[PDB]
Amino acid sequence: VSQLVDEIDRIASQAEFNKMKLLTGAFARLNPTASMWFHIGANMHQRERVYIETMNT
Amino acid sequence: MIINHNVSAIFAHRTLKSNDANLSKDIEKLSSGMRINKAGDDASGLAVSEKMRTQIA
Amino acid sequence: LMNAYENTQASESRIRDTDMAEQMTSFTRYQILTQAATSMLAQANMKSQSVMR
Repeated sequence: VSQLVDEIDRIASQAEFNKMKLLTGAFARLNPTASMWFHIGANMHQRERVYIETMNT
Repeated sequence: MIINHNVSAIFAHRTLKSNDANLSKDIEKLSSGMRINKAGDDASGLAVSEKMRTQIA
Repeated sequence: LMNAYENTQASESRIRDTDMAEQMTSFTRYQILTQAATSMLAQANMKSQSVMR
């Protein structure tokens, strides 16, 4: 159990897509440090925000 | 009529030369199988593509 | 590691690998415009010989 709980933290620490941490709580809703928006249209305000929460121990 | 200069021929050559440049580009994509072969096609995308290749390997 | 390898490989393949079906679409379009332009360039050279009469 000691190792597996350590492994849970390891994934969240090192969950990167194009050199950006995904599962460390940065793109959450309550206390965010960055906002992830995908620009899915061909005009100005056509973008939708994605929330990803903290998933460590 | 003016026989000293052929304006239509100059227009004809101008568009024909441009198309061969786009014809040359498409053969590069088809032969190599890669959407981006030389820099400038997508400079922002090429950086992300090469970063992922580093992550992939 | 294998799971993350697959998803990272997918993203790079999307950006870097060409859509071979759509590339043949553009390859044919420009190839025809070359023959269309070439014929008109040959047409324009013959045009000037009219006023020699």
